[PDB]
Amino acid sequence: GAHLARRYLGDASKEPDPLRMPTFPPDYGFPERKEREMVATQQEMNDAQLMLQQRDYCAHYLIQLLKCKRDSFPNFLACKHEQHDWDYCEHLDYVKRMKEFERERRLLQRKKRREQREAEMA
Amino acid sequence: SFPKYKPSRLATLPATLDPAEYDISPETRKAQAERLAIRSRLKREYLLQYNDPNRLGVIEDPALIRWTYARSANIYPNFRPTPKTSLLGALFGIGPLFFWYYVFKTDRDKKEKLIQEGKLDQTFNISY
Amino acid sequence: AYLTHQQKVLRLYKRALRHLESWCVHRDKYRYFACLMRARFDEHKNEKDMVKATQLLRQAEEEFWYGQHPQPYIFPESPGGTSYERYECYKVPEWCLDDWHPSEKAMYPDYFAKREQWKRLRRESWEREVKQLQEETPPGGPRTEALPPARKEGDLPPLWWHIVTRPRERPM
Amino acid sequence: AMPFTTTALIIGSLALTGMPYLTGFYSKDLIIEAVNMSYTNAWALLMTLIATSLTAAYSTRIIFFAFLGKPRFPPLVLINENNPLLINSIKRLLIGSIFAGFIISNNIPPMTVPNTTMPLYMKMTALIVTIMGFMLALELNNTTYYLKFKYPSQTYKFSNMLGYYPSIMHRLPTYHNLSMSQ
Amino acid sequence: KRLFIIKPSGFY
Amino acid sequence: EPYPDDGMGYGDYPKLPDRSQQERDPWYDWDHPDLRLNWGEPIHWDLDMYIRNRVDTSPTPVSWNTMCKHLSGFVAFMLFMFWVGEIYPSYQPVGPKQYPYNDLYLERGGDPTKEPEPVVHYEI
Amino acid sequence: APPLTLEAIKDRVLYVLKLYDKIDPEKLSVNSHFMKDLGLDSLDQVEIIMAMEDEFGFEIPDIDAEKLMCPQEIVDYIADKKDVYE
Amino acid sequence: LKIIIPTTMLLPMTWMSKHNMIWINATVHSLLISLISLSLLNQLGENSLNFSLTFFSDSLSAPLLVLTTWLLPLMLMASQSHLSKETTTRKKLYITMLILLQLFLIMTFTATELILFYILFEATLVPTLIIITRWGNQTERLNAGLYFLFYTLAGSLPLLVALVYIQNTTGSLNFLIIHYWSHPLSNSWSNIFMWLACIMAFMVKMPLYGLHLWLPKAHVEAPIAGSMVLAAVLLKLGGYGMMRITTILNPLTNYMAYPFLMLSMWGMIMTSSICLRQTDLKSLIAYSSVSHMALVIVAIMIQTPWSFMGATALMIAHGLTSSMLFCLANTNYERVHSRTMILARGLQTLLPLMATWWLMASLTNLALPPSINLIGELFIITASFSWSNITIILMGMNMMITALYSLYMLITTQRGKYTHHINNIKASFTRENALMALHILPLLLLTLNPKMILGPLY
Amino acid sequence: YRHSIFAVTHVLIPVWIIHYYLKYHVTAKPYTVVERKPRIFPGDTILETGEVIPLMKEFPDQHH
Amino acid sequence: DSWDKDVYPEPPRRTPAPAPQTSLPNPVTYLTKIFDLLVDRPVTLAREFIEQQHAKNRYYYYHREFRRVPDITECEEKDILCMFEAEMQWRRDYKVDQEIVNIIQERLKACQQREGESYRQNCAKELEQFTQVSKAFQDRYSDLGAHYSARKCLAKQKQRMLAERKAAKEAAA
Amino acid sequence: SALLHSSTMVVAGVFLLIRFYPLMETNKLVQTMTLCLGAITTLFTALCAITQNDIKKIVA
Amino acid sequence: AGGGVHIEPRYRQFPQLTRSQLIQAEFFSATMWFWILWRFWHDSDAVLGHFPYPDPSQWTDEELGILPDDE
Repeated sequence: GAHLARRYLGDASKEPDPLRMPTFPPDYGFPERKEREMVATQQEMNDAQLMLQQRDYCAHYLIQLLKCKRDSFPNFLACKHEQHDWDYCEHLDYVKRMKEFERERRLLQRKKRREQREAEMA
Repeated sequence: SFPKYKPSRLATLPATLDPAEYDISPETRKAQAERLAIRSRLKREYLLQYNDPNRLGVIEDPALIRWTYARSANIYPNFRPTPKTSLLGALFGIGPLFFWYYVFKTDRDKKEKLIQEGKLDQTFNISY
Repeated sequence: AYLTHQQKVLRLYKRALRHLESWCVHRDKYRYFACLMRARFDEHKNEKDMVKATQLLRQAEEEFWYGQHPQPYIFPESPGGTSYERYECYKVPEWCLDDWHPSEKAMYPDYFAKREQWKRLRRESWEREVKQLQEETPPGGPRTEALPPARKEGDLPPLWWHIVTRPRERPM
Repeated sequence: AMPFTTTALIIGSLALTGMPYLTGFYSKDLIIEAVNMSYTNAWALLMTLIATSLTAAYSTRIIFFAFLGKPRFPPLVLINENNPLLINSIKRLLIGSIFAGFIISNNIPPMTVPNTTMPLYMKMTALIVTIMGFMLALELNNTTYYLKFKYPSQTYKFSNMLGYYPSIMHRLPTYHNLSMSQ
Repeated sequence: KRLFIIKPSGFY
Repeated sequence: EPYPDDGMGYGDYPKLPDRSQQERDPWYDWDHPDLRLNWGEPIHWDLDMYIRNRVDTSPTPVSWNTMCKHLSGFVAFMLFMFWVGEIYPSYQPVGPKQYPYNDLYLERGGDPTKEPEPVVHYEI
Repeated sequence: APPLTLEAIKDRVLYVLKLYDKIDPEKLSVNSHFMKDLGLDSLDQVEIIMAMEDEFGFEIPDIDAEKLMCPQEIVDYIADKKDVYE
Repeated sequence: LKIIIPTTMLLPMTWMSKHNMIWINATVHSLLISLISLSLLNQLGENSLNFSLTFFSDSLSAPLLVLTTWLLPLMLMASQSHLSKETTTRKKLYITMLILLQLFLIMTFTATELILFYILFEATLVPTLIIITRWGNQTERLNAGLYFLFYTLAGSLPLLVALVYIQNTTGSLNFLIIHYWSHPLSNSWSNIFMWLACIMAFMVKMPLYGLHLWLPKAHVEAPIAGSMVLAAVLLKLGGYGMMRITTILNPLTNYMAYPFLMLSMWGMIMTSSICLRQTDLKSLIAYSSVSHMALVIVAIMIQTPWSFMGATALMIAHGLTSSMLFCLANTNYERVHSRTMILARGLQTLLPLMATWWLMASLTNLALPPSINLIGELFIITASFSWSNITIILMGMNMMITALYSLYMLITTQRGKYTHHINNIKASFTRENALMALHILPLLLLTLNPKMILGPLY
Repeated sequence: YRHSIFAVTHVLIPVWIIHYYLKYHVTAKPYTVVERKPRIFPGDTILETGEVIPLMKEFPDQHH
Repeated sequence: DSWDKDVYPEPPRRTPAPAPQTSLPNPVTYLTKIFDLLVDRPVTLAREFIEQQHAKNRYYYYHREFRRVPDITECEEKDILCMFEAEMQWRRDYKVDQEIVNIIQERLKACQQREGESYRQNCAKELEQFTQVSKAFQDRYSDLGAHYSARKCLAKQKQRMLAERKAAKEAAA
Repeated sequence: SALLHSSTMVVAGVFLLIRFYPLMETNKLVQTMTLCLGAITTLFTALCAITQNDIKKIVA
Repeated sequence: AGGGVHIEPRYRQFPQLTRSQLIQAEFFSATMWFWILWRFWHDSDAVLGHFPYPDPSQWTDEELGILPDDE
């Protein structure tokens, strides 16, 4: 997207290096660090056979989806709202993933702003 | 316009593009006369043996028998130990054998060097 | 023996517009450029000078090699076609028939009886046709692969069995 | 002349091109939505984009030349497809090529992470790309209808010989190695 | 109208 | 044309033109239609080389030098800047897969006895 | 596919030659020699045989093309090539 | 021991029997003796089956003898194409040589003494040159005998001097005694030549790249009976020898193996590539045998458990198929009276069943799974790969060519268009078809349980 | 009858010996036939144990 | 059962109760019941007929126990008599140890599929057992070559002891 | 050609890598040629299909 | 082959068609046009995208928690 255009054609310091987010300390800038919690526990998370890529923060919205899908067999046309909840969490996972990328980008912009102002101030 | 179609060993030049084909002349005119005349006799006695009612056998082709001898037995009777054959014999003979010797020995000593202090991993390498 | 000045242009025309058909595809497009190919072919009909005529062969072929379809079109039955020598799997020579077991030839008795009569015709006409051949061969064998016809009545044309008893193009 | 085969190929090719809510779309366009949005090699996302345009391109050419256009076949017409063995054979996968896409997509358990949030342009580009694949190829196919001679292009010569690979790799390496054999 | 087809002797 | 008597045992065997059987006219009546080869006439020293099944040297519409240049130029274009492609990967402005249970340390084969380094990630 | 009889193939060649504009649709004959009787030339034979090779699907060889210039002898070669017997 | 006496007992059998019953009587008793031989794969565990002071058997020998005892019926019906016109005494003496040949191979594998093995090992030669030269067909069969025998003795004779040297040093060479009273081989220069003398004798009867000129010079011109027996078991006589003699040649084997296994490695690609460019049909199987035979040279050289099993598996499997392709060579050669490959083509449209035997023969020699050819070849690859990782690029590249010439013979002979002027091929008798069947069925139905074939290390 | 006579000799006599092969020869040897244990989800009950796996705790109440 | 569930251990199986919430009839329930009442019963009657017939006569076999014999170590040098017995036990132990690693592999083979997607966790102990079995097997018979023997294995055994004792001596200091 | 190498045989080669997927994804490097190989193959094979003429060549 | 086929081999004309041959032609054409765009009306979301993608400029530094260049 746009990030690729600025990173490659232009300066790459304004764009995060794709293998390194987050670089700036997450605690700095984020008070009240009540870290991202889990509604499901690894016990039933293991008992419900879930592939590691599917073992994301949206885990609670796959397990119950697999439940109703199994119990509604063979009515594959049912269990859509539960499916609707699933991609909504994955959507929420994606937006907060965008927030993390842009937070790094804004810190990168601020990090340059802090340094040159401190550099050529004399 | 269009430069040419340059022939090669595997991309031969067609008779249509052949200049000498379009350069017909009297002395080569009679030269192509016996081409078919030789062919005509070779088609005559072949067909004569081909359609003979009492022909119960295989019509031996002297050209085929000549080809077999030339490619199977005649090579040494007309071989000459000229210098060129020696380089070709040496390059395609002990050449690759010693080349693979350098490759195989180097790995074997390298592998033996690595295991003798245990860098190579044989945690589950038992079926040697 | 000879591809003289007559046939060379005749073959050249044949491969020329066949490639054009492979190019134009559409019939209306093909017809326009075919008659142009024809009209441009005979615009220099009166070219008594053979050296220029052979020269006119040169600008006929080299751009034909440039202008030929990189995927030339060939009908299935002709050299390069998708069906050339496709049915050789079924074409078995006629001589395999006499090897059939008594049960196998009693399977089709009328054909074998007629086949025996066909074998008769070859047997007592072979010596006549080879003798007829010999008395009409030029010295030093034949000067042309073409076979002479049947000179007199009764005798079959020389060397006729295989060209007559050739397996059918569609044997199954 | 042959409507049953006509219907089968058009909807067969449309699945091949990724007609939305058909058998092809549920896989091919879902794949395009997946590959373009990932950590992958730079241009490597452009064949599957460009090839899909070419994937639709030869589908239009095969429809235009073989079925549309004028009947350039030999004058004696023996064509026939009324044999029930054909009609049932095509029809058996026909309802498959129309209705399978749904009956595998919904029932199987979710085993891949679902692509939920993406930009609008590349999410639709799985369908857009085939559009100019339909469009540009259609105009290029129509150029045969325009009454004017066609110059043999160098790139056209490249494509006609299978991109030159069979001509060379089946001539040079095979001759050299086996000539060494003698 | 069908024609006789030649085949190798399969009895043996 | 006897073969060059350089050092080999070709003998007096003639050098037929190095042309494949395919170049022979299909329409001409051949005694061996499979090989397109007649009876009695000299056969090439490399008849198996130039049989229809094996190596064919029939002329091509475009020259052999241009034959390889476009092919080599093609693959060279692929590999040379596929390297440029891999050094400038294409992706989306996305972050790492934030995962629970210490990035699934236990369930990704990690040793349960040794306490893992805590990998945690707060909201935004 | 049903085979084509001698009458049928002679009828098929009858249609294509009659359609030809250079010949006249009332003088056409089965034994009418092309270049003399119908007043054709050598560079009319070539386009005749491809128009003959078209509706039949196969290719008569070039070596047999220059001598393929009689409508009765036209069908004789094709009937020989397909061994179709009524 | 119960195999040998009936095998000798067939000597009066053929020599006395009625003028027309000699082949019938010989064929049956060769078929019945496969019974008592078939009780030799009947085996205990790791301990070998020692049933006499001078004779013993193990899981390495057991597949070999049942191959030879089975083999003799194959050469019996194989010779029933061109021995009919010969006189009775010559016909009887042909069986004498084949039966005398059995008596030797049946005894070398059971020999429990190195010299007794060697005495009988090279004793098999005398019946052979009688077969190749007396009953050969072409002209250079005379040169065939000289090339075959002189190559063999030039390597076998230094082995005899080596064996008596071991006899004087350690005291005995009984196959068990040397195993139990093993002694590491020092790197002394003298031991190098003793190692070379011990191995070279089996190398020459193991066509190596350079020591293989007698392979195309014997198999091609030998009679049909002599062709298969020389290619199916005779080449394996060295194979039995090297598997046994290596017990006293360590650790000198590993350092000294590089000049030999590599020459086999490079030549095995070369020899397979030779088959790609051939004009004589019988030369294909001869050269194909060289490449397949040279494959186990590497396996024995590594002295790896997997390699030895793969060597034995390929050893018997190659012998069975190489004999088969020689039968198919005979039938085509008899019908056309020539050995040229390109002469007889399109034979499948005339002999459909014979094409199927050609199909199965070339496809088994192609070594597809699960055929014994593949499992023997695959075990060699895994053992070779463990020895060195580059080994796959070479021995794998052999399988490249191996599939090529195997199908090349099938395509040019059976497939294609028949040549028109050959008016000699009749329908195949029940003899060759049964001969092909008796070759193909034991190979296929051994595939279900091949553990009789892997060897003692299994 | 054609369908049924084909069925008995092509779908009955196979499963006759196939089921004999697994249930009494193959399954008689352990670790020959191995099965995925069905994925139990919070709230399911086990036929033998009868204990219910506790339902997973309150969802964050995500609604669109 | 026929085997023992300690050397071929099987983790307890948990299968959920069938709770079809949908109202439309479940097909899978139908296929099993026709399968059970049309195929499973007739083969059971054939089997029970077999079992009662097999119970009509009862021939038995037993276990071949081999008593311990001195190994090649205490075997006298150049003494062929006890060397043969010592070699016989060593190779018989090779067959036994070969089956031991087969049992662990079969235990390892069954574990991974049985655990399915979560094979990384409930099979770690199985992986550990295979790791030490393989490691100790390499200390035991391995790399001796085609002509392995009790003496050669003893030679490798001595080589380890000299190396480990010397290394422990210098490291301890 | 409609059964073997249009729908069944040719896809069996792809079927090998997927059956080995639990092991394949561990090595990042091995995936780079899979993207590389599959990419150029799509471009080349489609490139030939554009200007081919044989009814089966286009679809093959 | 045999005279009396359900369709007769004509020459250079439009071949005869049976009514039954046509019925299945637009039957599958109609059902395919039914299928591909009825489900379009059902869950159009699938070829629309269920969630809009906001550009990364409009988000304020509150949620990102990123202070300006002031302190």
